[PDB]
Amino acid sequence: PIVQMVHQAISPRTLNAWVKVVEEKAFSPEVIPMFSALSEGATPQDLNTMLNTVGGHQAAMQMLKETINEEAAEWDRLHPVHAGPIAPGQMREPRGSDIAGTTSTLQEQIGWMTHNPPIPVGEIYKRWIILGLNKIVRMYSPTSILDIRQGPKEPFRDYVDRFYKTLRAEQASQEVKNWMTETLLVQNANPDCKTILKALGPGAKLEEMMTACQGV
Amino acid sequence: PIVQMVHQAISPRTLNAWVKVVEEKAFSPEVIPMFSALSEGATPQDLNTMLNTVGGHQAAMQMLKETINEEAAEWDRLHPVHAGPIAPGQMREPRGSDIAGTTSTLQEQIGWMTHNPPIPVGEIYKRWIILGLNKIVRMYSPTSILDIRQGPKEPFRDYVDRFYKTLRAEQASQEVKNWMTETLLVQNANPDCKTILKALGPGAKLEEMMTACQGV
Amino acid sequence: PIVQMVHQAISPRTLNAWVKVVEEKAFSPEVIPMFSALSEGATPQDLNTMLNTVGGHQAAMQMLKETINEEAAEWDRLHPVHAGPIAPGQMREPRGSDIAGTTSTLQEQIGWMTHNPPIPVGEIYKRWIILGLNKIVRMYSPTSILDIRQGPKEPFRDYVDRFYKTLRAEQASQEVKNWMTETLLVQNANPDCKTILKALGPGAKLEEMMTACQGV
Amino acid sequence: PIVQMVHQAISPRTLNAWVKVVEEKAFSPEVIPMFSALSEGATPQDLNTMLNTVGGHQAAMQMLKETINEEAAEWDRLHPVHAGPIAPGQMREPRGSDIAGTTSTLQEQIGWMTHNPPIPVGEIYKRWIILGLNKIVRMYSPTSILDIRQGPKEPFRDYVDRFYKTLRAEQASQEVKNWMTETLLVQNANPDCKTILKALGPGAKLEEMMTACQGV
Amino acid sequence: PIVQMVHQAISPRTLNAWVKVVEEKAFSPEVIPMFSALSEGATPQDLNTMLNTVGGHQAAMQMLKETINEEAAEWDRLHPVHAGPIAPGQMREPRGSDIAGTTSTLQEQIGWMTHNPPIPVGEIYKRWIILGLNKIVRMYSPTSILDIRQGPKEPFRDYVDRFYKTLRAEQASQEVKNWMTETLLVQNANPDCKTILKALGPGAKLEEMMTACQGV
Amino acid sequence: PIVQMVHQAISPRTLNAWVKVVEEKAFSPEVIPMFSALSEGATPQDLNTMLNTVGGHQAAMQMLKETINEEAAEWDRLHPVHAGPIAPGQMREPRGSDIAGTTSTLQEQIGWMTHNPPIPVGEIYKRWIILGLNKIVRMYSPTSILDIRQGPKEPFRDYVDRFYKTLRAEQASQEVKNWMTETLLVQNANPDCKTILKALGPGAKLEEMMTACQGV
Ligand SMILES: [Cl-]
Ligand SMILES: [Cl-]
Ligand SMILES: [Cl-]
Ligand SMILES: [Cl-]
Ligand SMILES: [Cl-]
Ligand SMILES: [Cl-]
Ligand SMILES: [Cl-]
Ligand SMILES: [Cl-]
Ligand SMILES: [Cl-]
Ligand SMILES: [Cl-]
Ligand SMILES: [Cl-]
Ligand SMILES: [Cl-]
Repeated sequence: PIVQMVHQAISPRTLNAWVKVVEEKAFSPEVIPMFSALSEGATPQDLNTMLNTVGGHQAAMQMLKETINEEAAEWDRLHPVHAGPIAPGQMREPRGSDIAGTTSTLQEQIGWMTHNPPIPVGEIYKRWIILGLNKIVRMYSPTSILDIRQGPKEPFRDYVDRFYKTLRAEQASQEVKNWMTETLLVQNANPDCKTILKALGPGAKLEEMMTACQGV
Repeated sequence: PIVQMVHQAISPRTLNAWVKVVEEKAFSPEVIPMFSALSEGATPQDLNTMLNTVGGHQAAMQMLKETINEEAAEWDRLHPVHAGPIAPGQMREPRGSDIAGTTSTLQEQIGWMTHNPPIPVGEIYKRWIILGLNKIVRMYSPTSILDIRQGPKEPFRDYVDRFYKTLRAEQASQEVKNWMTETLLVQNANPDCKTILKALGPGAKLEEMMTACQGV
Repeated sequence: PIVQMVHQAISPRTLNAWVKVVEEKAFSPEVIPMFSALSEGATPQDLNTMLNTVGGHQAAMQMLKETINEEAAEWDRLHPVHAGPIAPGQMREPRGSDIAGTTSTLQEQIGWMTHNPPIPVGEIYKRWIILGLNKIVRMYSPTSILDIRQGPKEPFRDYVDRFYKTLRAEQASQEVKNWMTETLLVQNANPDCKTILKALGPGAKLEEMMTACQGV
Repeated sequence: PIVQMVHQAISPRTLNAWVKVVEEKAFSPEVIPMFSALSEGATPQDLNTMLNTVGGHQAAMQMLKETINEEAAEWDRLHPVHAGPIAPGQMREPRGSDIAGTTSTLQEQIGWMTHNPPIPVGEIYKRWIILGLNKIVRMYSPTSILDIRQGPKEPFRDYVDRFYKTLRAEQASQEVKNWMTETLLVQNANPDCKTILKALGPGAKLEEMMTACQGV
Repeated sequence: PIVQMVHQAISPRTLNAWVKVVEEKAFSPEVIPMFSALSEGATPQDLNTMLNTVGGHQAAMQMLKETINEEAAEWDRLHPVHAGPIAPGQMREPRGSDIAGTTSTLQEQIGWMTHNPPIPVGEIYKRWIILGLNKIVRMYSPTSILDIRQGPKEPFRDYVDRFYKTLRAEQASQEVKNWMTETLLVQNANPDCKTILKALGPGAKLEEMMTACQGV
Repeated sequence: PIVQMVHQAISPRTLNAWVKVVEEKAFSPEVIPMFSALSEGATPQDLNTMLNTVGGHQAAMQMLKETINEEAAEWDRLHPVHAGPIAPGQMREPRGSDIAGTTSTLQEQIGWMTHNPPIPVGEIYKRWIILGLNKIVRMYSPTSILDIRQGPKEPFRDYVDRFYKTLRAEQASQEVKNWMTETLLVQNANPDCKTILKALGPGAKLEEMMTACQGV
């Protein structure tokens, strides 16, 4: 990564942490914040290191390559590289493959990120990767938020855990996820607790709803 | 975080420590000082990293979003952002969502915290999070301090452990918690030790009370 | 803590070490040097972090609050805070609660410790905490040094281990602990080894005493 | 390694990580990105350290020496070292054995990497090693991509895992591996899922193919 | 400790390492180099930290206090502290208790070690501690080098292991330990190997002796 | 060690790593690169620390002292120390015992290594130690390369593993080890694979030989 702006190699324990996350949790949503966390300030090289060091799950990793290539091609469409000799004071325009690290050196990557104005290929490439990771997480979720229904004897606290766990993996904008909260959570509760929450106004927060069905 | 004031990414072992705390202890009161401890000097990004990396407990994490939004809206009410072009020497006013990190970049967050005078969005956001964590801890306590009663054969030392453990999770100002100490601890002791403490003046410290019921 | 004088947050592995010490050893005397060791250069905030992160043992932790308050009130008696506007070049006088960290910010704490002359609230507060920890260790010792008596078949080496272990937890000045060494150790040995040591002059060191009863 | 450009010794936990990788995973493809990751900025000495610290697998390690020697001899052919006294302001031309670290000191290696223009013997030698590691990985793969055939009841997700795992270890340019993707993956699927994918156009991505055979 | 000369607190993992050494190995000779290793550059405070954090083995730790006091009193005899006001440019003369850390502050200890000329109380105190540790190691050795005799079927390699293990814990100058090597090792070998070594000249090295009795 | 050139103490985890290597692997060849790796930039003091912290294996450690003394005496023969007062601008000539660390201080060792021109007692002493370690490794190998013979049903890959493992511990120059490769490996293969390799020209690499006997 790059700290403060002095270059540093990806640490052994960053690597080990990332490797273990995928080993332990496969593609559960929280893997992604962890990914971003362990790659704070990461170069494309550091980002590529993390992806290639994943053993197994190679159907997903292949999917991730495809998504990244789609984003790379789109970058090239909007940002066409121009023909000409790169003058002494400047550095060349990055293509999608330079951003994904496959066709650029670390020094070029260090150059782009540090030059003023900053051209943050690290944060750009990270978005393409995270974009592709969501496609995987969302695909690898077996259940839909529509299927989360409260069991007749399930403590509300546990039903809300399943709902917002499954919700976290859905492909939905904030407004669609907002709609699912205001509609389905109460809609799919079991009759006894469903009634209790209905008596609460139709704009009450989860705290009021959870404490309401705590005894029931 | 930010040390001394040079920016640094949240460390692998900070992350791992925070993850393990929630895995091991759920929402026991001590999780919160640990949270604050592991987030000393944390940016909103670092704070958001920690929250999103929590797997499970998503009913609480949803509650935490709601509390944070309440505090954010309140910030916007008192601090309305003004319309105008941000002059070269200055930086824009932060909204609640900039403080919660959802709508601000790391550089803006670094800018606000370091600019003089300091605008500590990190310490502000941390208070909103801790505010929301208390609501969770307090809700997730099964027992009330009123229900902690000394068993007939329970060593006082163990009864006081249960009392101040349960007390730690109560929603109460210092004065209310002071009242509970001076009233309930002795009130709810078992007859044999209850009598012994009554003979002590009614302003004696826990040391005098614990050593008093040590034999009994 | 503060190193060399640049501020630093309490480290994850300091925290983990302190947490584990209390988990593993409760309040055995050695916990206290460990405490001081892990808090070298600690601010009141860092000191408070360590105390609050202790789960369980809340009867003792409550006792520790009371001791700290006694020391704080005494500080206020000798050092009364004066009324007046704090001039630009100076910083305010710390109260007991500022030293205990409950009513002071980190920057004020950094200010006091670094300003010349140094006002070491960290080392002051640490003494109050250690004072309160001794009250706990000493209270939580089941046995008195007076009760350590050598068994008829106990190797002297093991009897001396029990004596100076139990001695370490006693409330006694160095002179009283010196008296206990010169009186009780030999006094409470078993007849066979007791005689052997009596033949040695009455000012011989533990090395001479231990090697004397090695065969017996 | 060399950071930012200040020399540093290979860390204990780098060493331990590399040792454990070979112990746990033998020569699975991901060992290689890990190798490159743990050797970021590595000198030939640091690279040699990692190779020699491998216990066992000495048939492969011998193969690795042979590959490195082939690359070294080729370096000497294109870059013949010239006879003459090395002038005060300059440093000598590196041979293949200087690049492989066997005949050069750390200071000469530090000199070459830091001198301007940079002569990156570390990154050169690393390529020879990685070249030799691929020969090993590829040789030590038992299966060919041609032999990966979907079982009649195997979930497509698992068949694609085996395909791209085995593909990762193949000796093939990107174009040959591209051909294998577009030809064999669908060709070697089982009849039921093979048909389903055939109905999709013949240019659809893995995401479309995997989601297509998810029910079947 | 003090690095390069900037002060640093004793690290958590130094502490943990030292604690574990005594837990695992009691007072086997190698504990002592470890002690010196973990205390490289240690202040008396850092040295005292390590000693006090030892739980158990308190008969030895008491012995260690006594040895340290003997060395301290001897220091005071040769270096008597003089009466007078310490001038502005100077610092006071250290007593034995200042060197042992019991009566000196860290700053005084930092002052003495860094002032020119250097007054290394750390390295002085460390010698007193190591002096006292040897008395313990040597006392706690059950066996004498005189009692190490080769068993009739013991491989020489194992007999030499026992000899130089037991030798390491003996109270003997280098010349006395040299005499024990040249005399007892061969003297106390078993008849078959004893004869074999006797045929070798009486000045042959352990390598020649060990390889000589390898078959027998 | 010394980094970049600023002095540093040997790290806890270096120590622990070295201790564990000897515990786990005794004197297998790879211990030696590990030794060199963990002692990169090591002073004689740091080198002595590592040797003395080895518990057990004291027959070998004694052998190591003897080898080091032989190399030390040889140093003294070629480099006789001269009589005279060491002038203010200079430092004394190191003897063998100063290089082995037994008769020199850390500062003298820091002085020699840093003074220009550099007098690298660390790298000199390390060679003496490594010299002595090879004598141990080679002695402690039970088998000779001559005795490694392929079993009738042993996969060639496993026979080559045993050959180059055992070869690694042999006392032989590169030319003698080259001869053993070109002669014995094929000579001592089993009849079926021995024939197969004979059909290959008599200058084919291990890759060609291993892939040749892969089916057989
Ligand atoms: Cl994210
Ligand atoms: Cl990629
Ligand atoms: Cl807090
Ligand atoms: Cl949030
Ligand atoms: Cl203490
Ligand atoms: Cl407190
Ligand atoms: Cl690679
Ligand atoms: Cl090599
Ligand atoms: Cl030593
Ligand atoms: Cl002491
Ligand atoms: Cl080596
Ligand atoms: Cl030595």
